[PDB]
Amino acid sequence: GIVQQQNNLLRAIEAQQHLLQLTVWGIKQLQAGGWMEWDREINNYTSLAHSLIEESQNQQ
Amino acid sequence: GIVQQQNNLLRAIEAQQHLLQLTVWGIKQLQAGGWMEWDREINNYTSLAHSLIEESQNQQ
Amino acid sequence: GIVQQQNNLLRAIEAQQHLLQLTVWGIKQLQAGGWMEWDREINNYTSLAHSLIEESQNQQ
Repeated sequence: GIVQQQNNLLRAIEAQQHLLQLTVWGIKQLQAGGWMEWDREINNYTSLAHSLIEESQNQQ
Repeated sequence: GIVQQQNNLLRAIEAQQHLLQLTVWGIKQLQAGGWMEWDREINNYTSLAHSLIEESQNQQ
Repeated sequence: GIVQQQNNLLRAIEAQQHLLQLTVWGIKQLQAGGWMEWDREINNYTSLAHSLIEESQNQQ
């Protein structure tokens, strides 16, 4: 029921986290100074998302 | 239980929304005409996602 | 209740999947050899996410 649904949703979020990591990687490749804040934010939100994912995986 | 799980999932989606905003911003920086439709779609889906997030936050 | 919440979460994920597709498209436009693995991973995780979304839509 709802449990199977939540597992489905978490897996979708996990797959999208991989896509996000890939697009971030691609953008870094294209920018080749000035991107320091961008890097900082990307790192922080990526770590935040990761922690939430791991917490959900353990919870489920 | 499932309630705590849904809160976890929403937070993960919120963190990923920030990452999406950042990658969009990065791409716009790199493209410097022809991106009018891309801009339109990005704006529409970003607003759509935002509205869904806000609705979920209020609901939870 | 939780059911309406899960529907909200799925829709948010669906909107974010569109944004991901758009940023991927934008990056491909900017890279114009060497991106073969990137392309492979993007395709695989995009298909994975799609399958999870479709499964959730049918389930909900």
